[PDB]
Amino acid sequence: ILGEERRSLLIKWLKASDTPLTGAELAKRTNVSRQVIVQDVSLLKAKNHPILATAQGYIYMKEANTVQAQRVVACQHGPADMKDELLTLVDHGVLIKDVTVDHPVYGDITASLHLKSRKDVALFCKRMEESNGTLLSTLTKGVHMHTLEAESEAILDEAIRALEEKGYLLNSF
Ligand SMILES: [Zn+2]
Repeated sequence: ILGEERRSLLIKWLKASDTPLTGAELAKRTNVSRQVIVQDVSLLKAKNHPILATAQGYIYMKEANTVQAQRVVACQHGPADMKDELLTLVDHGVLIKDVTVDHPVYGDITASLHLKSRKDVALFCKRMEESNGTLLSTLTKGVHMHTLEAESEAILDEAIRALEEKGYLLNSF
């Protein structure tokens, strides 16, 4: 019952929140470890709760106030340009919803980044440099996809235009 009561609290907190809630925050609210929160959210996902784990924490998926434009963007940059590419997008008010790499073993690998702010980008680059961080490894030579979303198609156009200026787009060939 304690597990069921804890998971009931998680649902309530995720639905009330407008920002991602880290596993560490949820763990401290319920006096468990962050590994236990991983298991709780896994059980809730299997009961068809649209809960998403992002680089900044968990979100309960719900629809927005206004229709947000979306676009799939093919990108490619050097092994040390990732922070600059991500900062370029968030500075245009674009949500970096995910990244996808065409892996030769796993197939398409997609990570739900949900980067929105400069601090999101900085902390994500900080923690991934402090580990192996080879999702964008030597395998695809920098080639990767992004799902971007913004308030309008004109904002996406300008953000993508800024990527091309910096040479971060995959160019037709
Ligand atoms: Zn990228």
